[PDB]
Amino acid sequence: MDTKKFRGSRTCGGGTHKNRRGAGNRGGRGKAGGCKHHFVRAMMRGYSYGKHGFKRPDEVSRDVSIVNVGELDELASYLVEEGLAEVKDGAYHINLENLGIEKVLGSGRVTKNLVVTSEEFSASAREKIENAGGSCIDAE
Amino acid sequence: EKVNTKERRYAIRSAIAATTDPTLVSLRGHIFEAELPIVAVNDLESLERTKQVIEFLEAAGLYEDVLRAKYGRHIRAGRGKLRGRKYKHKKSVLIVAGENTPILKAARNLSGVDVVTVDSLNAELLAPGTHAGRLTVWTESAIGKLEGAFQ
Amino acid sequence: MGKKSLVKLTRKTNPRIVSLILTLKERANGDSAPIWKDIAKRLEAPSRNYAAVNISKINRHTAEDDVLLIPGKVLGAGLLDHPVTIAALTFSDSAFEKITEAGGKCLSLEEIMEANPKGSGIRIFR
RNA sequence: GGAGAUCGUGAGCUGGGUUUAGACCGUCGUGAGACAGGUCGGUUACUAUCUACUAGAGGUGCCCGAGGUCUGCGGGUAAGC
RNA sequence: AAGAGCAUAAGUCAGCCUGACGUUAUUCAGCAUAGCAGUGGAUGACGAGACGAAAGUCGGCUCUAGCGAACUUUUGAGCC
RNA sequence: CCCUAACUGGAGUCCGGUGAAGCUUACAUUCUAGUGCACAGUCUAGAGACCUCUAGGGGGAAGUGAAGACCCCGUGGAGC
RNA sequence: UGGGGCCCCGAAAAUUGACGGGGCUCAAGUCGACCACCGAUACCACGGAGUACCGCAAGGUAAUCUCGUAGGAAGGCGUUG
RNA sequence: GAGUGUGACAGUCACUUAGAUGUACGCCAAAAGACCGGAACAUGUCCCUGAGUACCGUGCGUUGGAUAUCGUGCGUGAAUCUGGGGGGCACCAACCUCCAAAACUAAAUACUCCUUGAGACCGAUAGCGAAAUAGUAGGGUGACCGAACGCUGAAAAGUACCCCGAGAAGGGAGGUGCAAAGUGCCUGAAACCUGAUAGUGAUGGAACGAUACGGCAUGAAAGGAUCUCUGGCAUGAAGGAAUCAUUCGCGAGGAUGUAGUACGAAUGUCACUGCCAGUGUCGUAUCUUACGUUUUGAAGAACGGGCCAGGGAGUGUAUCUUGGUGGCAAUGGCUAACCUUUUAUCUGGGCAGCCGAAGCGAAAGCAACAUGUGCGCAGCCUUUUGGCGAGGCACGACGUAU
RNA sequence: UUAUGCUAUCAGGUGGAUGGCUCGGCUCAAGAGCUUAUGAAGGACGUGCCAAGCUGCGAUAAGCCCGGGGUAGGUG
Ligand SMILES: [Mg+2]
Ligand SMILES: [Mg+2]
Ligand SMILES: [Mg+2]
Ligand SMILES: [Mg+2]
Ligand SMILES: [Mg+2]
Ligand SMILES: [Mg+2]
Ligand SMILES: [Mg+2]
Ligand SMILES: [Mg+2]
Ligand SMILES: [Mg+2]
Repeated sequence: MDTKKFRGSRTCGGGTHKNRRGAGNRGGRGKAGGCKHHFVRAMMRGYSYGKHGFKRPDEVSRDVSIVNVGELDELASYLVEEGLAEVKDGAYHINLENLGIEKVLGSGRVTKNLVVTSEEFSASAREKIENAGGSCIDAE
Repeated sequence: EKVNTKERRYAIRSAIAATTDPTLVSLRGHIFEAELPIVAVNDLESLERTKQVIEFLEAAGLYEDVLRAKYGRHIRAGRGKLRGRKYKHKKSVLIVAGENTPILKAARNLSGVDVVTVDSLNAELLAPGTHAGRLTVWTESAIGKLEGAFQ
Repeated sequence: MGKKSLVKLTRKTNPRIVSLILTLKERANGDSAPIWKDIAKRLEAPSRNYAAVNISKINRHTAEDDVLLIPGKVLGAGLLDHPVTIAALTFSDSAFEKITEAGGKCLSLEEIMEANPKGSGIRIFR
């Protein structure tokens, strides 16, 4: 802390000099006393007792990476500029297998004909893609 | 400490822009009559004796700051002398050649004068002690190797 | 300018920001316009809450040929489909390229003050 | 006669009792051990700085210089009961 | 227990019944002001009923006490 | 012991030499009463007090020795 | 006979001592009123300092700012490098 | 032009320094040769391919290892290519993957007795305990514990000669030295002690001081010279008389007028004067029972300090959170190890990874608003009352769990 | 002529702080990395003209011999 500010104040912003002694001026060490005298602090900070649920193995569980149809529609031209997609017959042919995204969600609007191929599309993503004239193809 | 590379490069570019400014360069104790920025033709790289460096600095109007560095170089006070820091030095002239040439050995012995290639142009050379306005001498080669130096 | 404004001004370390605040309160003095005093008070705020406007809000809440002053940086998350002039503190490169391809103009607070110190039609954003 | 003076008085004394460590008796407790129960035994440290008092001196103060003889502001007494 | 409530009754008797129902949201008060556990206790909602001509009443016994975290085990329905 | 006396040797007293230690925030010539954390040389109001030195024994400095060993407390120990 | 004011007896404590002391009697005590004066850093005034907020700045306002422990915040002095 | 020494600040006086050289024994070492040989093909009722081992039961330790770590105590214990093991409880099947129980193996890595370099390090009570006659003096039977002591001067030029003294002590006189700095000798503080000067002092009351006024001594420098002392005149805020007259009041006194007069802090100006500010001590008047701490409460007969000097207490790593200032900013931000070092800097790289970008749910799994609406501050416009209105507030709609 | 004393200053003594210097220490980095029965490290004792400690050396005892460097003084 500011050492030079408290040169002269004796207690150094600590009240009694009987304060600031050891673990007894904090109520134990670590996040201790969470069932007896730090119950409310345990509730406030998330230390509250209990176990809930289970975990599947990480080798089988997988967290897919997603992107919304609004993001694809409103920067598909940036995809064609970057080289990750091209334009055939006025329909922006965009593949999800190389952009790293594996699921498509229909958050937002679709305007241009996007021929989107990906691992799995949401139902509303399929709806918004097919309303605009594009198509969805599941890619192995 | 740590500075991100983008903001460190922005700091170095800010320092490089300060070398052109006459008010800050003359506001750092640098004594000279040249008109900033002092860019030189690339013959400066290949002169191999400090007398030629002296003649160039005299011709450019920069030898006064070299003399100030040499004759103001003064003993510091305290425990610095015992630990190896006897004199307290001055910064006068900074030469930036395009590549490793014998001007690096030439003006290496100029009093308070640092010479470095454009690659080794840290911000300390461009502004020692947090103050920008070093009296820097560039060449055409440093100018041509500087279009994307820090962007 | 009181002692609190002096504290907030001296706390800033950007010479451009302090010069902008001084010139803005001078302009609000001379032109009797609270637009420049308002931008000065916004710039004198904490720099952790400075404006950072994306292209989306400017596209959504504007019209053709609108004057925008954004005390902060203009970011580039979104699309612009009409010419808007944006006088802002700083520009992202993507936002600058977006406005340039959209036909808009991207100048600074000093340039917009010189263009028209009255500030008429200057809808401030955040 | 009674009572007060740190139940006056241990840098005055004594150490008999209570209030250490040992042991015995009785009573409690499974026990270690305990008893506002008893019994036997059981270390009293200090060169007085200041103050107070008791006596003995040296100075100055008062003052022609010195000596002698007195007075009595006061203090004390139980000088007897 | 104590205090409060109640008379064409919140009492007594008789007819028919099982609302002593599954699920779920708020706000109170334990904990005024003003954080604080599982719990209650008042309003509601979804689905089912009971009694009643209907309005209504019924989320036990007129209201306020009769009870207990995490972990663990057992059990109920269907799922991961 | 009533009830103390005299005497002897060593200390002490005085002198020459040698020569430490322990208490100590400061001042300090005190006495009474009150007040003040309810036990004051220093406060308040009075009364006394010229200063210095020597000897005396210990009234006071809640005299000095010493983070109470009795009692309590410590989510402190040890032995049994 | 009743209701009142002041005073008296009831009324004895331990180092000599406390209306603060001297002392005071149509008061220097008590009661009902009154006059004039004394007496603070309060109040008023003058000059000055600091602070709070506002003003671009000069500067403006403050009867409605100035005490301060635990503590928070801000600005400075000093040593060595 | 890194420094160090040199009778004081040294690029040019010396050692040096950048740079060139020499170098025996050893260390590495490529060309040029000799030495053994290696790799496939087809072949099949053929042969070999690690045992108290793999594995299993039970106990214990250990581990994050959970019915799913490794170890090993006891017991058991195989198969041989048509074979055996693994794929986080076991068994069956598919699929994938490997060959144990025998053995060797540089480099990248770790440490510092030692060598060299460097330092926002310490500067002698610090830094090693030791600026080393230091693990020494000293302490302990022993395991072991453990200091203090640095500085003459440029050059000894380290005091000749004489006197006192018993004196190779010491003192005076005298000299060397710019200077005694005169042998643990550079500067040389305070405590403590001795002497002198000033004030006071044997009639005197104590937190030792603060404020005002005087006596005595000082007041050279650094402080004043319209400054110090003493008066007149002008303007004078707040306040405001004395005396006299009238009238009231039992009286002390009040009211009215004189009079808001004369005066009055201070601000200017003119004479007048040479001291004043200050310092030391003493006296007089008023006020204060010290400091820190524990305390509801301290001068406490509560605790700490005899005095003086020096030393002596919010520091680092990792991690989480938030402020001030900045960089970059959904086409996001940062890079970590590491490479580049021309010796720790630095420049250019380093997309692994972390956070943000989509949440809800234990899990499978599913997956949203690029504003549909109302109000409205700053701000802009405006018949100055309204309009538009970023951010803000309140709904509506939607994702998912129950 | 007031002693014992009190306070302030000054001179001197005792003392060794402050200041200045420093061949030591600490920390970090870079190299190099074993030795010993062919008798080590460590220790005891001896060892100098006058030499007590430390250091070096071992009855050849602060030393002996040989090749290289250096060259005018040496005798820790
Ligand atoms: Mg507390
Ligand atoms: Mg006694
Ligand atoms: Mg105690
Ligand atoms: Mg407790
Ligand atoms: Mg405070
Ligand atoms: Mg050199
Ligand atoms: Mg040391
Ligand atoms: Mg307190
Ligand atoms: Mg100190």
